[PDB]
Amino acid sequence: NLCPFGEVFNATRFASVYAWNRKRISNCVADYSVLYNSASFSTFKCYGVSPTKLNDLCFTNVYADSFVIRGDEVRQIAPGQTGKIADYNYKLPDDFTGCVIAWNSNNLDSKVGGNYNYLYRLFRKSNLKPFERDISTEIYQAGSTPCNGVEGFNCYFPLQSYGFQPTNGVGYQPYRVVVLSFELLHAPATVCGP
Amino acid sequence: QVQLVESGGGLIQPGGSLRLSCAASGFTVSSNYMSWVRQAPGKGLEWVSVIYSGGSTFYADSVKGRFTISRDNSKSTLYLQMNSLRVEDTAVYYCARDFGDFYFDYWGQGTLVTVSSASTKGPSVFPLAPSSGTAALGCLVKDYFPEPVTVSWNSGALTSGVHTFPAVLQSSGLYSLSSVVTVPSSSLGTQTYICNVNHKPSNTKVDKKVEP
Amino acid sequence: QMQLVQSGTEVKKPGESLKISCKGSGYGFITYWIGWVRQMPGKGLEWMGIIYPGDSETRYSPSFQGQVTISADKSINTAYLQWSSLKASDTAIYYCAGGSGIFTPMDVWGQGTTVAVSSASTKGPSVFPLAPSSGTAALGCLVKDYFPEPVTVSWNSGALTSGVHTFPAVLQSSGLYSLSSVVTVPSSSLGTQTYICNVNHKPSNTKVDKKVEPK
Amino acid sequence: DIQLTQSPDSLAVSLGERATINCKSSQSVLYSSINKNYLAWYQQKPGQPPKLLIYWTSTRESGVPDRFSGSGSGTDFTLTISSLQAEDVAVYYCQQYYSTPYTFGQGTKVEIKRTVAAPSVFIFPPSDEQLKSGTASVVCLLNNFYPREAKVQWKVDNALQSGNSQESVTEQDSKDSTYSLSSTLTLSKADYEKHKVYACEVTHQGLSSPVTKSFNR
Amino acid sequence: EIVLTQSPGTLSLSPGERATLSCRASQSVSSYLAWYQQKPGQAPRLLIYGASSRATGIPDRFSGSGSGTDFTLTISRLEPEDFAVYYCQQYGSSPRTFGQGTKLEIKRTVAAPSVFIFPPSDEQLKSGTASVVCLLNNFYPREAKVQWKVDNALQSGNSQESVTEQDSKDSTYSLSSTLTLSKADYEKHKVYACEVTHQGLSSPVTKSFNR
Ligand SMILES: *[C@@H]1O[C@H](CO)[C@@H](O[C@@H]2O[C@H](CO)[C@@H](O[C@@H]3O[C@H](CO)[C@@H](O)[C@H](O)[C@@H]3O)[C@H](O)[C@H]2NC(C)=O)[C@H](O)[C@H]1NC(C)=O
Repeated sequence: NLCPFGEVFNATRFASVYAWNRKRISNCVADYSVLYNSASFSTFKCYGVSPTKLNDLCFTNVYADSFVIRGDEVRQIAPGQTGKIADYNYKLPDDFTGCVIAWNSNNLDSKVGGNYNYLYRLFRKSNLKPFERDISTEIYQAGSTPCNGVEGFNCYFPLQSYGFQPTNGVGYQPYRVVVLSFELLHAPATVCGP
Repeated sequence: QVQLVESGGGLIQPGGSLRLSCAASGFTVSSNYMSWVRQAPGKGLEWVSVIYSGGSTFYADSVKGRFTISRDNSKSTLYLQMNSLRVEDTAVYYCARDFGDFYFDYWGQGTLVTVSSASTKGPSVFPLAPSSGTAALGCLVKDYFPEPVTVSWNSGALTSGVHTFPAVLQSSGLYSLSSVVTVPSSSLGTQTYICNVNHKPSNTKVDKKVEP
Repeated sequence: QMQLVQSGTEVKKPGESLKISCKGSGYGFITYWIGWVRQMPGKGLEWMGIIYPGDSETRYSPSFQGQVTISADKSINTAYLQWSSLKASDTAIYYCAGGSGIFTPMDVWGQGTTVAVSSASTKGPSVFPLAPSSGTAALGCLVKDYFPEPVTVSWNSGALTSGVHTFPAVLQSSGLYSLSSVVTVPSSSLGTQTYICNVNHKPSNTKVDKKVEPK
Repeated sequence: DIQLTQSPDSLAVSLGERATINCKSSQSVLYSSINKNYLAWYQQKPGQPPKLLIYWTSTRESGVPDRFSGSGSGTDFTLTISSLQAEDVAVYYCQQYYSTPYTFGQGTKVEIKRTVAAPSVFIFPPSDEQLKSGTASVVCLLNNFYPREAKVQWKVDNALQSGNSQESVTEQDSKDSTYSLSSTLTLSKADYEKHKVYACEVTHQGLSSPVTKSFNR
Repeated sequence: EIVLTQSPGTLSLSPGERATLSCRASQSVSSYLAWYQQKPGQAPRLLIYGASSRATGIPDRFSGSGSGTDFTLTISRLEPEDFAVYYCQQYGSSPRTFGQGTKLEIKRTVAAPSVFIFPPSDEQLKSGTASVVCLLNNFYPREAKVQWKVDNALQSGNSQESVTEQDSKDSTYSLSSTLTLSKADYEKHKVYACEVTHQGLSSPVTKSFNR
């Protein structure tokens, strides 16, 4: 009766950062030793929680957010951060309580030609609220003239494609990111350790 | 159509503040990335700051903590406060419309920011009389600070065959410029040649008549 | 399953640069944020800063913001604490602590690194006898005027250990140290048995075996 | 900059009795989103680095004996050591990790309370070997006593001395929980030979009247 | 910090030829390169974005290439107005950086300079400073040597030279050499000559006047 962490981390494919997948985890006993004893992750930054102490307490719900970004944008997955990813694709609250986990995936997400399947939002009139998911494909209106759904002058497609190629530098290489969010509301606790 | 017109450039002492404005037409400033790019006199282009469509601001290391980028949508103008200025900051600052923090598809005419502890001085215009086919004459704009200086001949009527050389910094710390024209050896006394020298930083306008 | 091992003891003159080390080994250290805690002699624990080795994100205490620089090298799993110009006020033992995140308790600690910043030069100790005088008799040795502090005093070459009191070193106004070690023996074995104190000062390589007996 | 002040500074509890330490916080250290106070307790035995005992104000670290209990909420926090083994003689700190910078308490020393034992006062005249070098050191020793409080005064020819005496105190002995104090009087040979009687006056709780040990040059 | 090293520093090609410009990179930036053209007295204009795509309003004679570190800008069917300083900009990693530039000249026939000399005006002479101006008008190539000889003695230290950009008409340069002297040191001499050495001159041309 263990929680399905492997379905998220070890997934064959990952979603684009703008359409970041979220897996609600509840009513299961979670063993996190497979995570903090691992050696594959490049970054593992925990805010407000201690991964070693993960197999000791209880929570109401745990969220696993999956997406792919660049190496230069892994820094943007952190509370109080600013950037294209943190403002328009995936935002963490300042009071974030959880862990952000990333690892290099230049072998799974980089093709000889540009993968061009992972996308991110390039234009947005306002920043994203924390844990907000915007998957709109509406033509961005950069001027006062309406776009009517056709790209052109002052009318840009809000999404851009990551050019993941194996010959690029480490910063340009894709990184698969799984964000662990721990929710403890005044409700029966369903997620616990051993 | 897109227009980018800048203002606010001029002479400022080191440590003194200055604010550059950039009114925009053709697009909504609030919905676009906008950047400030400065070019040092005789050097290359350098990116200074950028403001995202969502309001986020980023700055270069050389201008952090001193420069501030802001926008006023009600006036469709992009601003750049500079505060603690330095002599190294002296450059022609360009207003550019950024396309997703990647490239600048539209640029403003640019404004010149001169940082020095020098004093604004008006120019003195002197005639270059023609010698005794074709003939050559001109005016000498000397001992002014800071540039720019605009030179016109016959209030803009005389255009063809006019060469205005770039200013040269003298050992005194003051600029000097020369403008010459090519006219036939005839029509010397029949036509009156006057050079219009304008130095806006000093608010000096001198119309100097040239004749043998 | 992770342990922190720090660098060795440092003895430096004022104005010298210093860079102590802290390496962690075991399962993990990708979750561990490594901080630095100062403990001046006889004082409490002072938090200096913290750094995440993976991205070298550093947070400084306001009291230590510009006085010290905290760096790391994720290649070797080793954090650093660097001083550009040492002062006598920096004479303290420095621990590196590790917790599995920011705003988390520190569960793995290093053994500590002792830093002594003084203008005093290395000098061997002078040993003098505390001769017994008029059912229990007290005697000992006096270890005086040495620097740096690491000093080991034994009795009968580690054989006599019951009733032995080695007092903590006291820093004299001369910039040197002085230590006294005393033992408790019956007033009968003073003449039958011979007591010798073994004073060793490794930094000066000075070794003194001093015999003590009533005058 | 959350301030943490803890009381008492020093605590004396007998073997098997209960030791209580209070920790007062300036601001609250409670995370509402998780409902856990971000306060910790640490133990530091002499000569050893601190060891984490209790985290989140209630949960003890793995391997900590069940006799260490954390309690409190908001700005008031208490550490309770039910029973007291001799292996617990250390200094205990309360530290917060609610917000950077992390801040510790001033420290609370825990000693084993024992019966009032009078010191054994011994005085040692400077050795003739040291007298050759030109400096005379007189050592007064208080071998076994409790409590640690003790007044030591140097009186040479019934005249008080200032600025030439230094004291050193040992840690609590692991078996009888007694303290040892040494007061060393340092003088030049010229100053040493200008006087006759060198007395060491000791005031202690276990002494009805002050005890004086003296010798003549 | 990633440095873009353009090459060559400058070029000189006749109209109708093909101009190739190279932009190097410290690190790979994928296809995240842009090209700009900045005519004298004007702002840069976007030419190529994405290292291959052509900006709106740009003629087809411009084209971009290069993949990750070496980039090439090719301009065919060169026109007199298609010549300025060309910059390359990367946007792969922050901060964005430009290149030092690559000037482009419109070559033409060799034109002999027209030499004119102007004595200092009497109005300027009142202030106590005399300025002697020598003019080289409508010459090509740009390279030229100007020597100030006062009473047949070579002068050095008071001459400053200024050269205009290539003229839109005749594609010719113009150079000004000014000699600055005090009224005293000016009237301590008689003959003020300006000697010009240029490719289009068989022998150096000297223009002189007497105070
Ligand atoms: C995703 O797949 C990876 C492998 O690519 C899984 O990692 C594997 O996790 C298991 C968990 O039982 C490890 O087995 C145990 O390993 C330890 C040594 O660390 C040993 O003490 C045990 O006897 C047992 O063999 C296994 O070694 C580990 N392998 C690798 C290559 O990391 C991972 O568990 C999967 N993802 C999730 C979220 O579980």
